[PDB]
Amino acid sequence: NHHVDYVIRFNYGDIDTPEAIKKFEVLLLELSEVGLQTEVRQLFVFVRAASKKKLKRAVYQSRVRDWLYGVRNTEPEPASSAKPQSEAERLLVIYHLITVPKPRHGEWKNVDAIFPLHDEETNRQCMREWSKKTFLSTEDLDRIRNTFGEHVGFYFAFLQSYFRFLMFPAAFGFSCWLLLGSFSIIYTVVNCLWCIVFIEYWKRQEEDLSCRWQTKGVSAVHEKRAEFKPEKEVFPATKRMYRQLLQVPFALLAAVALGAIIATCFAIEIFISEVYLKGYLVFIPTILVSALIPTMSAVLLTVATKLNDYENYETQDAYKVALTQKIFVVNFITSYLPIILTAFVYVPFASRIVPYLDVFHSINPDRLRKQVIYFTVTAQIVGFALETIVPFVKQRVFREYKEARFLTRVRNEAELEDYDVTDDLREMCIQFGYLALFSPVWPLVPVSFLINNWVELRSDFFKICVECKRPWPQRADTIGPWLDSLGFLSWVGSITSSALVYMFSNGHPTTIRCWALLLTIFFSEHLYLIVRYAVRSALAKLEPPNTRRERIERFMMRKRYLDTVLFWMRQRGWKESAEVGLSLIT
Amino acid sequence: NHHVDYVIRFNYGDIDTPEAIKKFEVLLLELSEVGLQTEVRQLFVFVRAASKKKLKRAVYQSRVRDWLYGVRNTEPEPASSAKPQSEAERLLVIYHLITVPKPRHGEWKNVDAIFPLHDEETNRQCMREWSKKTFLSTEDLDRIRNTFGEHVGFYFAFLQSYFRFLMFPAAFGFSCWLLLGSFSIIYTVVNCLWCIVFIEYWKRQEEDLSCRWQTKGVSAVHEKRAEFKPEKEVFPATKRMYRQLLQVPFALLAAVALGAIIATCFAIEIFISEVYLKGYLVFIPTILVSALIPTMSAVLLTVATKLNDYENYETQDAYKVALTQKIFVVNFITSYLPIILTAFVYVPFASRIVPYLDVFHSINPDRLRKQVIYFTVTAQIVGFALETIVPFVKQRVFREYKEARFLTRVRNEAELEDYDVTDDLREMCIQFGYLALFSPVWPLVPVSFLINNWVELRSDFFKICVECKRPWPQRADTIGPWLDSLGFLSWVGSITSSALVYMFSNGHPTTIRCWALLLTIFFSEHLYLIVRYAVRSALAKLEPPNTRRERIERFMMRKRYLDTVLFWMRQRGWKESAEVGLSLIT
Ligand SMILES: [Ca+2]
Ligand SMILES: [Ca+2]
Ligand SMILES: [Ca+2]
Ligand SMILES: [Ca+2]
Repeated sequence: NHHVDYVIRFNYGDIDTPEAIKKFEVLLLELSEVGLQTEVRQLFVFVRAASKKKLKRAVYQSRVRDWLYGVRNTEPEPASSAKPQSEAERLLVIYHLITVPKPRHGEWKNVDAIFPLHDEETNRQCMREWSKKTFLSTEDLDRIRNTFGEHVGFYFAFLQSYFRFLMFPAAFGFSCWLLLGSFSIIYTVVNCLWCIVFIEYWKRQEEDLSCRWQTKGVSAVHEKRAEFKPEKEVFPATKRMYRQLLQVPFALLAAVALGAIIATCFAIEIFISEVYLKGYLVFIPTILVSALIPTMSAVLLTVATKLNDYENYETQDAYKVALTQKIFVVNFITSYLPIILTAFVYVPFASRIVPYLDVFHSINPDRLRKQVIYFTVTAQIVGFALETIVPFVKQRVFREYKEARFLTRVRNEAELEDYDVTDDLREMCIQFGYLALFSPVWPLVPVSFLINNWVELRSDFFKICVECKRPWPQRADTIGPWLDSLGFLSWVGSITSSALVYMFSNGHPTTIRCWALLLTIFFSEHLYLIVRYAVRSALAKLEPPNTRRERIERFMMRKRYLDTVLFWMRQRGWKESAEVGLSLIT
Repeated sequence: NHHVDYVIRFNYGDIDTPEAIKKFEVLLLELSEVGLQTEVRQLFVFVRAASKKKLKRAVYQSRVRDWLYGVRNTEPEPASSAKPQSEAERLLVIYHLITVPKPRHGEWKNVDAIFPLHDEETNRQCMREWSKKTFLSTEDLDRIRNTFGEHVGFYFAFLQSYFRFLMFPAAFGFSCWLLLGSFSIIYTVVNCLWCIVFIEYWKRQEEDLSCRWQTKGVSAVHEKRAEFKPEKEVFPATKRMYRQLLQVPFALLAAVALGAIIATCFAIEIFISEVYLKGYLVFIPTILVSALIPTMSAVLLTVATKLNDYENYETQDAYKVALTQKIFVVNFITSYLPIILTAFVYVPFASRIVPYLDVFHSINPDRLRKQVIYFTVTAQIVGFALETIVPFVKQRVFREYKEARFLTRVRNEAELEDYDVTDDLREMCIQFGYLALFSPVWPLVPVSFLINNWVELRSDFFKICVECKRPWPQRADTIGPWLDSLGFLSWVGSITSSALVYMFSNGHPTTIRCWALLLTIFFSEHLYLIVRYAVRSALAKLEPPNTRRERIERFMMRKRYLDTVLFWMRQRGWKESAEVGLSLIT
């Protein structure tokens, strides 16, 4: 409430003369458009829309272009009475007012970046209300729509829909851990059948909440594209397929590196499990894995980054897509292959090739029980520490080294990080996987996410408020690539959790491959397919109310543009038909 | 060219008084709407739109309702200058003018049905031109759009796209039958990879040809629905899921009957293959299969018909859908299970249980080679006879028993059958299957459809012209359920044609199940999946021109409805920014 929208910082990295040039040339553009760019020399500059007669103009100017691309799909209210209907929506148009051509933030200019600010009065409110309820409401959800954009709004709406459906397995796995032993064939059915229903609910659910927030985002921006065929009314999109061809050996190259290194670190802990500072030597492969694969994957980001900027790349969203998918092959290997080696080569066999060893440098049954505890329970607790508490003490301590209340405030706003939805969402999609792939080992697992996600929903909202910078409102119509990638994940969980039940069916080469390890895959996994065919088509028929209301609303709109703009036959019709009709008597 | 659109026949099945009532009560409705219902007592009646000032009204009245449901998606030309732009389109509106409520054809009235007529001048033209070309053109395709409706138009456009892509396997299988033996692992790859590309081309192709013909059909009619909740602005659609639940044991009941009977008939021919009028006894299981399963399946139509009319069933198209899918489970069993028993139980084993027999009533290698010849080549030739030649001699001979040139013509028009696209399309989707499932046996198969489909395209067009009645123009936006069912078919072909290569890998219990029959399924069939994931997403990115032009055209239309209807900050903007901007020196 201080008449300010964005800050725009600078460099101090060059000589004084073109910095004097490059400061006012970007100021003159904002002179041309926005106005009242007030600056206070750190340099940064405050930016606010100058006149309401311009502000009411451009919001209408957005809501026109938002309409006639087929997104708003209503009649836009005319330019006289255009209320902004939100706060972040008002702060959205300013960002498209600045960032557009005809002002590149991260490149080509001296600016680091552009950030909006928080509302510390209502943010200290928003915690303490729904820190009390069981799980929060739509009237609280829309507060995270009217602020924080709409891409963040899916993230809580994904999480809330993921929260109130974990109450069904965590109740059920509570029973089989109490009634049965582990590995009950009743449990793995209720595991896998649940995972189909959650996705196909959420695929139906995104159609509502994007309709309810008036968004089908199909037009964001172009950048850096270099336009190898110029037209002003563009590039052969086949050459994407020629260069997405090159995307394939990346995954094997990430497989051959990180698959080797983790298994190399997996090889050593079995060696010390057999060939016994000895206890200090136990920590060594955990030390070796904890220092290489954060670095070695950080190499592989730079490769995929160097891959992803090959193409012209006309959009803005698909870079966030294409970088996510190429990062996702790393996250799949480095967070599941620790379990798969214990499950698939360590306990069935490998006893066989335990005498292959490093001299130059007996099956433990609880390797599985211990390590799945280490991933699904304990790693969230230290993940609760490394995400939240570590940057908070870094925010407070490093504050202490280095009308004027804003410049105390705004400079400490510049200290923080930007928020990424995707980097916080990838810890959710991975932690979905331990439920999908290794719930039959120790079936108290969905409790451990249920207790997590009630806290993680409150913590990640707290993480956005004070421990990182204000995200500018980006709009979206789905959760990105994560929806398509999530169904692939539970597909694999149909294979493994089927096989994992049989190999531990009271015991265990020892068990038959011919009769039971492959039929129990082929029967089960092809039963996972057809139930997914059943429910995906079933919930499509039950249409939800908003997308019916949207389809009604485009019908009623086209009613307006209609209405606002706008040789012998001798029967003489009717009477002589009575005479020929009377000829039915014969 | 005789000023006539439809004929409407009658019953002569009741007493004379309500027939006098029921004739004029349906005449009075047409008196209210159409006019000039001229009748000639067989009784039937000719129907033509009376005044052009009504005809130009109702075509505009269609093109309004066709527009504001979001199908036409253009501006409708106003009611003054509405040219019908076709012939069948003019004859389409008349059918919706008659059939609608506020005149049931097959029920509730004395009428058998309603039929339009042919144009024997141009139909004798249309054959002799494209009986000459290699394969016909879009200017000839649109002639089958401007007549015969648009649902028939997909059928040739499906067939033509299926014709000019058979030239690639029939060239390739010509090589491996000449170069290799059968069962070459190179051939089964080029078989299966082709089957992915054809579907995902045609899934992309329907988006063009429906756009090019201005059709996204989502509003046809309601009928017979009984409306168990009445509202005038309806039924809990969940009770469909309660009654599509009951649709599941139908398929097993069709499986347990016809799977037994065909295998029972399959059991007997092996008995005579081992236990030797003896040659007249050979024909007996072929006689037993040729008389029971046409009758036994004809029972199962009546069951699925009695199933399909359980629900309220609000649409018109989905009955043609839901009857097709429930008939399709019969067609899958009764036309592939003859081969699968020879392939999967006869040659791998069963030598084992050949001494189980009917006393009370040695492996032949060429059972497979003979029977696949009997299905993919010879059955088309007798299928060429039973479809075309048998009703034609039934048309001419039974004509000879039982200004007045029309009543010679029109009465012989009433002799014929209605045309079904679906009943003629199901012989195509099945004969796709022999290519998909059993092409590695005798790889000259895709030649035998290539030679077929050049003839079958010409014959089925001839079948519609003279040997069955004129189909009224029905509109559609796809080929119905057959597209979704076709991808399921080639899915199964990934399983069988993989396994069929290994079991015949130069020889053959004998071959290992453990090491090679199940890994060669699991490796291959899950490689069929991901290539289908590759191409389906690849051809989506390469957008075709018409659906880009459609998206442009809805953009430019919404341009018209837009345009036709329509506190300390003290820098003083720009100048004093030069002084504070000069403070970069420090
Ligand atoms: Ca966390
Ligand atoms: Ca978190
Ligand atoms: Ca035929
Ligand atoms: Ca035919």
